[PDB]
Amino acid sequence: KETSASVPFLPKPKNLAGWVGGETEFDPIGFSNWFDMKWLREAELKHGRVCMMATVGFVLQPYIGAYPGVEMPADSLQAVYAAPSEAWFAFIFAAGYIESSSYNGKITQLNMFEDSDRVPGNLGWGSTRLEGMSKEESELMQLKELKNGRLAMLAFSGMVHHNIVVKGALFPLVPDGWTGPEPWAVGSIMNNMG
Amino acid sequence: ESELGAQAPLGFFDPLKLTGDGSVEAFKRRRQSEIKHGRISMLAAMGYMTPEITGKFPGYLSPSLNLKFADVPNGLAAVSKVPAAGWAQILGYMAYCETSQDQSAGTPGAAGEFGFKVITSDDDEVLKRKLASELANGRLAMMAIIGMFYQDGLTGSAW
Amino acid sequence: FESELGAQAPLGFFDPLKLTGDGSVEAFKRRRQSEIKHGRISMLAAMGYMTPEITGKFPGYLSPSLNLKFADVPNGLAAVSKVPAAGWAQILGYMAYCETSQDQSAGTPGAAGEFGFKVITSDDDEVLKRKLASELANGRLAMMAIIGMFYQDGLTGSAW
Amino acid sequence: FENERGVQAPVGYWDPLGFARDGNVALFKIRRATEIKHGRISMLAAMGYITPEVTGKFPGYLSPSMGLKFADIPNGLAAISKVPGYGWAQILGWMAFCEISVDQSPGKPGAAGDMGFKAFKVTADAPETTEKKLASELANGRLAMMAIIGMFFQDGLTGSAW
Ligand code: CLA
Ligand code: CLA
Ligand SMILES: CC(=O)O[C@H]1CC(C)(C)C(=C=C/C(C)=C/C=C/C(C)=C/C=C/C=C(C)/C=C/C=C(C)/C=C/[C@@]23O[C@]2(C)C[C@@H](O)CC3(C)C)[C@](C)(O)C1
Ligand code: KC1
Ligand code: KC1
Ligand SMILES: CC1=C(C#C/C(C)=C/C=C/C(C)=C/C=C/C=C(C)/C=C/C=C(C)/C=C/[C@@]23O[C@]2(C)C[C@@H](O)CC3(C)C)C(C)(C)C[C@H](O)C1
Repeated sequence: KETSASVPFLPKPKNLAGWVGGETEFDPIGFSNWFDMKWLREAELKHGRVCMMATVGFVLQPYIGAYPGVEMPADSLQAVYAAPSEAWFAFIFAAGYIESSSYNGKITQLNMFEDSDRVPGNLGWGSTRLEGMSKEESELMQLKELKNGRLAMLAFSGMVHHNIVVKGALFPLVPDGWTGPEPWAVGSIMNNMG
Repeated sequence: ESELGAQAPLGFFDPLKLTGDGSVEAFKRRRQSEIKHGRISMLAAMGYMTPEITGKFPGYLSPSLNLKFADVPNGLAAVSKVPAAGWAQILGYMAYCETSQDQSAGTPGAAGEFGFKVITSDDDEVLKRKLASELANGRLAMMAIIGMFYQDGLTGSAW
Repeated sequence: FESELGAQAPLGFFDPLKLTGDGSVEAFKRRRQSEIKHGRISMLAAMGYMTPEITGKFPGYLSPSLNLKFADVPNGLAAVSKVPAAGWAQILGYMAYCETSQDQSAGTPGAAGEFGFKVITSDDDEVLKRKLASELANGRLAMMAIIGMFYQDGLTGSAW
Repeated sequence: FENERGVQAPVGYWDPLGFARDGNVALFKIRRATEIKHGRISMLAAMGYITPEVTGKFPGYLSPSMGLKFADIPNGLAAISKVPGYGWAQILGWMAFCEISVDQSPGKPGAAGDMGFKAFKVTADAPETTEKKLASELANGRLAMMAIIGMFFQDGLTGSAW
């Protein structure tokens, strides 16, 4: 019978039929059957957008210096420590306002896509560009956004954990005399001879 | 098939014959190849001529690497000076320009029509003049660019 | 547009470049509202820029808490930084009360300077028109006079 | 898009690259609003460079506590550090208030340049005089945009204002 195009050894997941990235119909675990697809798409788009902005910030932070006074550390992980308290409060306020006015308070999984025409991931920021174009082109643009979002999510995770293993900046990859990452500290069930 | 390039003072230049075997879409594909090679050769020749008259324009090239615009030399030397990221961005621009429109046979991209226009006709018969001028300039620039390549390779200097 | 006030015996309908576009009676009404308002403001300004010279500065303090006096605040453009900031705020507040109490939108008495002052007036419509034209002429003269007085204060060291 | 404001005598419908030219009326509305707002902010910046040189810096303090006294502050890409941080915060706050008080978005009158600021008083029932003013606003905005970028570069390269 029907099988998923991406995973040929698994059934074709439903609820992915009419969607931007649904032609590859990749959903092995099957959160499609359990959760509202509108919420899943909104979460995927938001994660991708957040991680794309996060990736360009992580890359460009040690470059574009910082606020007059704070020392943007080469390793972007310590920028949270180097950030001023006022800057953090302004960032939190801006994020709260932006993410709470976007849904008119229906900002929860039970109430967000309950009104009617809440398009998943359409916050109205330049949606007019898609208002023109021709269906297939608009869906192609949305697919470009989705693929870049997934790529940047994985990439930002990789950047963070590279800075963790190297204990340094992102760009000087594999420093001289690397010989592999240091073995992980702290105990485990196998550390006490499990 | 005597069109476009037939404007040449030589004429329908067919040494070693070629395109005599009714190769109409081979002719069109060679038109695409000639247009693309001409455009890239003209870009290259301009980017070789400009860095000597009004030389390397002041600035900076690589934040962490301390590479400036004045550090990178000209000619075939400059190949191994632009950092890996810089060459990556240049080749990515190449890839985006190539993949933006469909270049398959029959498409507007199968004749050099990518919507660049800019220096375009007013639809008053000067379209053929503009196309032929671009074709001739590219044809000349191809041999010019290969000659400059050989000069840099043998002499060693950018000239 | 000759018969709508102004247009006094000196010269005629003075508009070297204005009102020649299309007439646009409502644009002329807006400009007349602005002219009457500017004329009243400039008449007050000229009177209050020449009076501290004809007559001594008011007997008092104008700021008992800050120990200022009407007599130790320099007359003219030097008074903007000397009159207390709260005093300027109150002056602007009275101006805002004048400008916001009665409506000044188009097609209203406020659009022709008709707020209800009524002190200098009459009942003979011809005399009403004569007094209105006199107000407009005095206002234009006061506009030019107060601008000249401001520039005399600025270019020179003080008033006059 | 050849009948809108903009297109004029020196050059016609100017489009060397491929922007617009494919319908997309909403995209053109976005680009026109962007052009108008950029021209306005530019014109303001152009004046903010020319005036402190033609007349002179303002007669005041700008910081009675810190005593910056206006005139101490230089003019252009160097006041960014001299003007107090709270002063820049207040300037950006006024700009943000100008942005958020109106509701620039599809269809509503704030998306075509009408930001409620009804100064430069132009009357109703007299078009083709409002339109001339709007076209002049567009042209002066374009000229001022190029000019202000040139002034940025002049200050940066020459190391000081002009
Ligand atoms: C606030 C200023 C102001 C305004 C709005 C008006 C408005 C008007 N005047 Mg008027 N006027 C003024 C000042 C003003 N006047 C002054 C000061 C004088 C004395 C010279 C006059 C003398 C005058 C006469 C003699 C007549 C009018 C008339 C009119 C009406 C028709 C003309 C018109 O459309 O002009 C519109 C308004 C203007 C064009 C004013 C523009 C001001 C320019 C742009 C700036 C000038 C700057 C200044 C010279 C230098 C200042 C210093 C500088 C370096 C910063 C109209 C209602 C005519 C009338 O009654 O029609 C029925 C008429 O016959 N006026
Ligand atoms: C923010 C800049 C901006 C924007 C969005 C627009 C938008 C528009 N212009 Mg416009 N214009 C501008 C600046 C801008 N203009 C400036 C500065 C000039 C003076 C040179 C003009 C001169 C002009 C003419 C003469 C005409 C237009 C027209 C148009 C419309 C046609 C659509 C179009 O091509 O726009 C797309 C907008 C863009 C592509 C802006 C992109 C900017 C590029 C990508 C960045 C680089 C520009 C510059 C070289 C960089 C300088 C700084 C650098 C050194 C760092 C549209 C509403 C036409 C019209 O009215 O149609 C009805 C028309 O005939 N414009
Ligand atoms: C130390 C020292 O001083 O020595 C110097 C030496 C030197 C040379 C000066 C140097 C240099 C400079 C350079 C960079 C020289 C470059 C030379 C190039 C790029 C040669 C590419 C040829 C590609 C061709 C012919 C593609 C051809 C494609 C063809 C023919 C297609 C052919 C078709 O048959 C195909 C494929 C299908 C047919 O149906 C149709 C046709 C068209 C016939 C050095 C290396 O730096 C050092
Ligand atoms: C009946 C209502 C009323 C009261 C009760 C009142 C009282 C005080 N006025 Mg005020 N006032 C008006 C109304 C009233 N004023 C009106 C209609 C105007 C016309 C615009 C006006 C004008 C000014 C100006 C120009 C100044 C001024 C001030 C003070 C002052 C000083 C306080 C202190 O210094 O002890 C006190 C107590 C001076 C100032 O500095 O206020 C801080 C000053 O400069 N006032
Ligand atoms: C009516 C409300 C209002 C008040 C009451 C007020 C008062 C003060 N303003 Mg402000 N202001 C606006 C509104 C008000 N300002 C508006 C709409 C703008 C347009 C963007 C604006 C602009 C600036 C700039 C550019 C600067 C500035 C500052 C100060 C300052 C000095 C404090 C100190 O130095 O003692 C004081 C007391 C300067 C500064 O020093 O801030 C620390 C500074 O640089 N302001
Ligand atoms: C939408 C919208 C707008 C917009 C917009 C915006 C902001 C669009 C932004 C798009 C953006 C910002 C997209 C970023 C992608 C980043 C990616 C894919 C990261 C790749 C990173 C990868 C693939 C991996 C990197 C590695 O690091 C890893 C993992 C390990 C390292 O050891 C090695 C390296 C470094 C190689 C307008 C136009 C402004 C207005 C309009 O109205 C509304």
